[PDB]
Amino acid sequence: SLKRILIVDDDTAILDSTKQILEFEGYEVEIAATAGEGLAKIENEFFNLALFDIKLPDMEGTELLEKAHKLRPGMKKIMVTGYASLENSVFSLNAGADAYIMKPVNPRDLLEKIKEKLDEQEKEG
Amino acid sequence: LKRILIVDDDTAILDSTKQILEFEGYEVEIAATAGEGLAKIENEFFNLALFDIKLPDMEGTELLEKAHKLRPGMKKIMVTGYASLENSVFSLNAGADAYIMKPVNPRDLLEKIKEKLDEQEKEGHHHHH
Ligand code: NA
Ligand code: NA
Ligand code: NA
Ligand code: NA
Repeated sequence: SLKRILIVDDDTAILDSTKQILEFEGYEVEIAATAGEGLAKIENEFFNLALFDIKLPDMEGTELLEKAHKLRPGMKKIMVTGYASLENSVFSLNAGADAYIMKPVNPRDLLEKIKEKLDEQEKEG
Repeated sequence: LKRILIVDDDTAILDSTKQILEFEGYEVEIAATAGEGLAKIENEFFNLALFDIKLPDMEGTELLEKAHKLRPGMKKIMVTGYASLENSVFSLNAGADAYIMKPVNPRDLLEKIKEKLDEQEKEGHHHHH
């Protein structure tokens, strides 16, 4: 029933605030503070959509994306980063990201982008 | 056969890339401006299009947006010598399927095209069943 979203960011403050916003909107949410943790969850649990930070402690969020997209091509993936670059944006595009947002992002904009991608997912089947 | 449109005002790039793609068995059409590109997209079927960004009549990112409205199912790969954070982020958000910085390695281009066309086939299967 409920749409399920994974948030991956080593900033636990961002995890907390983002989870609260998403849960209040009515989503079921899981959080992860490292790329390895995110990947383990993606392997074992279903998600409609994931939000990925890029500058993660244990590996670049772009590597996380690449693996996640191989595992779950149908899942939507939005990069959300305060470390945007030409290199990591081009990589994110090639690796399967569906959207790319630069921090700080406000709650309304984040929810609107998520809804848009979840709608597109439904129309795709 | 799979059909590809190449849009770039650099006619030497058009010609060389057409040659390479035809050798691989693709049917290819070419366009030297965004307008010509959009006119062809409106009037004939393509599986996939390659878009330059610095075109003379409009930016390749605008072309991408318009092309996506005309043919959302068509795959789109940006191929540019003028990559920037701004236009790569825009292309990602606007629905581009891949993005290649010149100078282009044909093996890389051919691999990305094949990957995107395989994905298109899987997508079509899903839409259908
Ligand atoms: Na980080
Ligand atoms: Na997808
Ligand atoms: Na994409
Ligand atoms: Na050009």
